[PDB]
Amino acid sequence: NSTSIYLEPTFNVPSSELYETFLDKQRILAWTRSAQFFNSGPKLETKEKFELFGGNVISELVSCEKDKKLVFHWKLKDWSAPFNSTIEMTFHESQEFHETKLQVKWTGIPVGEEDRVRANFEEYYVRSIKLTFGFGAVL
Amino acid sequence: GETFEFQAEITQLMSLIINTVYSNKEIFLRELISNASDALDKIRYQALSDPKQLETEPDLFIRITPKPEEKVLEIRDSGIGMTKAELINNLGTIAKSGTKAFMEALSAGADVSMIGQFGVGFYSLFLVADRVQVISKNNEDEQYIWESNAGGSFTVTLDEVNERIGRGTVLRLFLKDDQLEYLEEKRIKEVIKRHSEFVAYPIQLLVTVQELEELNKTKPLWTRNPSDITQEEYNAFYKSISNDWEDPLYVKHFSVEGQLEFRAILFIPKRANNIKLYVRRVFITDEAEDLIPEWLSFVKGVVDSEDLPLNLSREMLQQNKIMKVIRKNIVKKLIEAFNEIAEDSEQFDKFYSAFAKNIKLGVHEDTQNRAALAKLLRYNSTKSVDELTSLTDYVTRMPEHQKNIYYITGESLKAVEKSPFLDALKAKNFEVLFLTDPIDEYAFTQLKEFEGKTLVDITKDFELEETDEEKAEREKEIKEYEPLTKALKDILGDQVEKVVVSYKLLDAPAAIRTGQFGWSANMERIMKAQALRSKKTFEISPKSPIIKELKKRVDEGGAQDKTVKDLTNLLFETALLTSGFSLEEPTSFASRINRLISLGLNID
Amino acid sequence: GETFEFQAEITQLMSLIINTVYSNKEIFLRELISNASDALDKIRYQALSDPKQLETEPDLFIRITPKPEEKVLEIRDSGIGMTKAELINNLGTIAKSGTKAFMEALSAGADVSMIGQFGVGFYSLFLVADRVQVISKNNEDEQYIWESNAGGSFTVTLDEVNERIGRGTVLRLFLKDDQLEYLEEKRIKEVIKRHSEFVAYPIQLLVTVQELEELNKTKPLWTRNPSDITQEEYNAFYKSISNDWEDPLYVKHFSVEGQLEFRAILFIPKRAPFNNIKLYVRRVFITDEAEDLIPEWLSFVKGVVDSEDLPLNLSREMLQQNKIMKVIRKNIVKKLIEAFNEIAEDSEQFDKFYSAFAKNIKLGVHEDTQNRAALAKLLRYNSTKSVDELTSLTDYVTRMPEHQKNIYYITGESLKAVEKSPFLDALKAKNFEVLFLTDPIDEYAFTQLKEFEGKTLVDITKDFELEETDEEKAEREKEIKEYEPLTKALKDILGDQVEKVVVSYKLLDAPAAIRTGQFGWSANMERIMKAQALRSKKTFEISPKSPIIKELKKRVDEGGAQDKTVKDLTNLLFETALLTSGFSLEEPTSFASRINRLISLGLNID
Ligand SMILES: Nc1ncnc2c1ncn2[C@@H]1O[C@H](COP(=O)(O)OP(=O)(O)NP(=O)(O)O)[C@@H](O)[C@H]1O
Ligand SMILES: Nc1ncnc2c1ncn2[C@@H]1O[C@H](COP(=O)(O)OP(=O)(O)NP(=O)(O)O)[C@@H](O)[C@H]1O
Ligand SMILES: [Mg+2]
Ligand SMILES: [Mg+2]
Repeated sequence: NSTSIYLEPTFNVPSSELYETFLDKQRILAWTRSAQFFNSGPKLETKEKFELFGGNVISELVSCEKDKKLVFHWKLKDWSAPFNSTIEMTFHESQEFHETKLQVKWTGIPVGEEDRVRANFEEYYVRSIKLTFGFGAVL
Repeated sequence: GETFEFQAEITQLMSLIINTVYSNKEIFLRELISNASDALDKIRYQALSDPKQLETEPDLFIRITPKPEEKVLEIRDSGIGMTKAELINNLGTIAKSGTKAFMEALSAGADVSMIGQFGVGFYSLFLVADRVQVISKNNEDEQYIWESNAGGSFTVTLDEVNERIGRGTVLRLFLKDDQLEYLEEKRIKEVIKRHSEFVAYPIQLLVTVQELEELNKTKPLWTRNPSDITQEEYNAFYKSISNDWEDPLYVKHFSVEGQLEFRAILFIPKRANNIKLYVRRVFITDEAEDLIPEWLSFVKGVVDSEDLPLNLSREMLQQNKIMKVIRKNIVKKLIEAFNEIAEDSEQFDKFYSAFAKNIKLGVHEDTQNRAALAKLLRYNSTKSVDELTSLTDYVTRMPEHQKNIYYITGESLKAVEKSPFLDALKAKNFEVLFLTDPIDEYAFTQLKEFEGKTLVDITKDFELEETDEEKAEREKEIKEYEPLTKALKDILGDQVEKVVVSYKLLDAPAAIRTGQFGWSANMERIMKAQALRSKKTFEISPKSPIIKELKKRVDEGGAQDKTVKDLTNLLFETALLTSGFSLEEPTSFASRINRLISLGLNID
Repeated sequence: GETFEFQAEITQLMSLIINTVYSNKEIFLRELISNASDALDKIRYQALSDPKQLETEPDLFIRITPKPEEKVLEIRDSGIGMTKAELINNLGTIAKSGTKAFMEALSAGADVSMIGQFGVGFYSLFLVADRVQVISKNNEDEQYIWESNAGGSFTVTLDEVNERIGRGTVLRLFLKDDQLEYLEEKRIKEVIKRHSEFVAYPIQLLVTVQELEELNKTKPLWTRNPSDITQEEYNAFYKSISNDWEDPLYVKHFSVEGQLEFRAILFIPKRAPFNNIKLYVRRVFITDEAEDLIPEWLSFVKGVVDSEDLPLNLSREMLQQNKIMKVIRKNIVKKLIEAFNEIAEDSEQFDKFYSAFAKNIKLGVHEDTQNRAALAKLLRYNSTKSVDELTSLTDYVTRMPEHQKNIYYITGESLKAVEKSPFLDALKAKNFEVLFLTDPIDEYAFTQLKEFEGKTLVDITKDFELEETDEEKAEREKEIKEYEPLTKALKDILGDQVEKVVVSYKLLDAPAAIRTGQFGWSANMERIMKAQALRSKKTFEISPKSPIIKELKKRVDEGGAQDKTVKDLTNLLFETALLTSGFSLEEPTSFASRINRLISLGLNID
């Protein structure tokens, strides 16, 4: 069967720039170092598939709002055919502290891979962006 | 169906308990001392009800006699001893612990706390000895010899060739041909100072004329109340559990009772794992990193407990939820321990100057005591140049209109005391803190609030409240310098986000700020300097003669003039140095300086 | 005299193997899976001599069917099975291992390697279960039921109500109330992924529609021939031992067959993870927290190590201290040093490895000593003749002229700051290549190496002597004393900021420069020490042929040693040299104040 996890990292970057980080192909390749886009467009569109991390990570943007919502169909190449997950990103930019707490409601992951994709998210998605673009101190 | 009772293969169980239980082979001496300490507790428990039990041997001691010429390591004590039946039932049966049965037979409420509770520790001596010749002697029995060679059977013979001892047990161990390293003097003292250092009874060692040296001169202090222990006794206790020869700066001795009963004596050194675990007055392990946080791991001391589920090898403990309970009690006792140091002035200066990193790491890592550790921070400011002030005293000097805490980071104190960002806050009587260590910004980016006051970094862009009449006069001046601000943007290009007029610069001609997000001017300097491991805004001051001179240059048509580019580019890079930004291509910056020096020397 | 055999208290020994050993409670599944693995090895060893042993049940599997309705975790296998007599001696006697006795009865030249060698792993199931009903079935006996309550006796009854299984053993584990976490699908897969992931026989799990899912789909590769394994099979193996999403960069599969025989498949990831090496004994995960197994600077390497002759303890969670782990540490580094050499033979493959583990290789040169010279061959840096592509220390000495006896390098904060440093023109005139050090860990490696193939490593930022002829040395000494009144005048102005002012001919385009000295920290080293989260001397030099310094020579000739105008430019030139040499200004406000004065007079501001 499948399960779901909940991640809530905090970034020192407004929602106007953090939302473009997950869509700008020129900036996606920065914090990923490996990307395969199949469309000539500069920014990601709805129902657009792209492979990441040497083709092992397959993602597809399904729906997204203006700096508020980001929905992706995340799936690993090691997973089987019926297995497919969905990442739900919600922005909670707080002007009193000048930061953005991106609520990630990740569902559709297998029961045995709930800790695998979670341990790598804080390294390839959270720490990788905070180190390449400098969206917060890392320690 | 047919019911059968469980059995055990004696010839195979002996090899498992000896070889495949203990990781190290030096702990055999620790168990023999604990068995000797338990035997001394049995005869002492009978002494309070019958003083005649100590007439044979009045002194209670544990003697170790190494014999290199005979390859014999004798370990003698003066405990209760074992009778003829105890040498077969208690000592001859695996998993049979006579010490545990003695703890269950005594009256409820006894002060004795014995060590042996498993029944298989005695067989650990065979890891270094092939044959043993344990000799016992009790007050109610004769003297016998318990000889064994770790085989399938043992022999018990009446002692008629050795000396007549009064009371106690003499364990003669014939060490193996490859374990003769335990016959030296330092090796014996190394095992005692590591596992059985704080035994309540003196451990005597026969060293070469022959003399007896006590190896446990230092007595445990967790068995006494903190009210009757002097300061000098805490100094010798710290120099015995460690190697530093300086007295502890502060000592925290507490005792938790209730459902969990444990005592701990935590010490704070004078300069910058370390927490030892003792169960039944015996060292268990010191590799429990989950017991004490990493940022708080600068303190030393021991933790005494009696209800911990020790491993069969007694080298560690099982996974249990009590570790997290003790971890909570250690932190909460050290939090108030730092508060007692904060009550004093001269003692807290030595603590903060020696452990400034550890206090600030807890604000960055720990999220529960982040508010408590914020009150312990001490920094400099414009209103306090010599003495260090805290965050609590800072809000006391804040006026009624100031609603934020201002600070500034930098490489040194002399670079931030004359920073061009202070003239704006000093004119409004706003105190601004000084941060000099690289780890300061790592703590202020997590706290972000102290008693409701938002932490604002002045090196980044920010807005200050002002009157409506003054803002109406500033907005009409920005559009006057609007052709000048856009002219400097095309000259600098992509070096900065934008060029805007700033009124927070009184004397300085220009400066470079941050963009409210990401790494600041000092943070990026730290990230690019770690051996193991943003956007900037250029602003000018409209009240400086340099910027005012550049205003008339764009009016006469010098927006793209070549002579002015040698100055606005030089004025930009020199402002990067005063703000703390990295200077790219320092050779080009020095070449333009050398050209100005040549003009001052009347040479081309 | 009186001879007595050793005894064992049953009611007390049963507790010492439950609540004193096996510190972790989740390892009960690791033992029951391993117990089912050796049972499948016994029935398989009998198949080569009698194929009719598998006619009752041809399939060999380990099935786990949880039943949360009755709080029972069932584990079914198709092993050899136990007879009525085997349920009494092999299972009812402590420290009695029927698997260990089967290994001693094997024929000469056997290849089967069974796991069970102690005889107490079966009793580990009582950590989470109060009573167990072991249902066994052998081809040479009937189907019986072995029931126990972890007390002092057990009951063996003939099976008359359960399933009539063909061959194998069914273990009915009635889990405790406080240990019901092992009845869920997620918790069971965590134990298999951690301990019993690489079992040779398929492990079936009944997940809830009732369907089966094989947990050990990824078979181990250390048993197969390394020359027969493809590159894609190593990628799938890397995704199992580590949770990384990137494919491994390089794979080193070796096998030492000396006094200590062991296999090890070490992988090289594509990105730095900032243990990683797991230890396996007979297809069973033992531990992954071995300190002396792998060095600190080499911790980026991932993979597993499979051995057989290792001193396992009672819990099988650690190794005994028998001084045998150091030879494994030697062979791992010995093979990885050659593994890095094989990557160096390829141009593109080494670019991805060096750009990802640049600090890891240089860290070994700092602490490690036995392989310090071997790691120097892997160092790649830029230089004046290799500004575009990277060059190694071996290619550097090939380009060194016949009269050069030292390797010149320079440290700095960035590459653009050192490519135009005024310290390079001194060596460019002699056609000497100078390496570029841009990382904070670069100087830590050069301070420990200090020599490469007999060539002494010298930093050009520090004081050093460049060779000269007798015709030029005479011209320098005649000119030094000419600037001697000027050098002394520069000392009283700067004061204690510098130790001395010496006329240096190693400066061509710059008017002045500052060096730290001969010993101690360099200009960039002290800057890094003052910038670490967990955490000097200067020598002022001038160029005697520059128009600025020559103009200052006549300033002191007319009595301007203590002139007011010369003090502002000398401090300006001194603080300017701090920026080019890599120092930090004492106060940037005063440095900007002197610059703003030159800007004011440049704009005719009165
Ligand atoms: N030196 C001694 N003098 C007198 N009695 C002893 C001595 N050593 C052992 N005994 C007795 O022998 C019994 C067996 O002890 P032992 O086999 O060492 O395990 P244990 O100490 O009782 N429990 P543990 O220490 O956790 O292994 C003890 O309970 C004592 O009654
Ligand atoms: N699932 C099983 N099927 C058949 N026989 C089994 C099974 N489990 C255990 N046995 C038998 O029972 C004996 C007792 O094994 P056990 O008590 O588990 O320790 P061990 O596996 O033999 N040695 P160790 O794994 O180091 O504890 C084994 O040697 C087998 O002969
Ligand atoms: Mg004992
Ligand atoms: Mg077993």
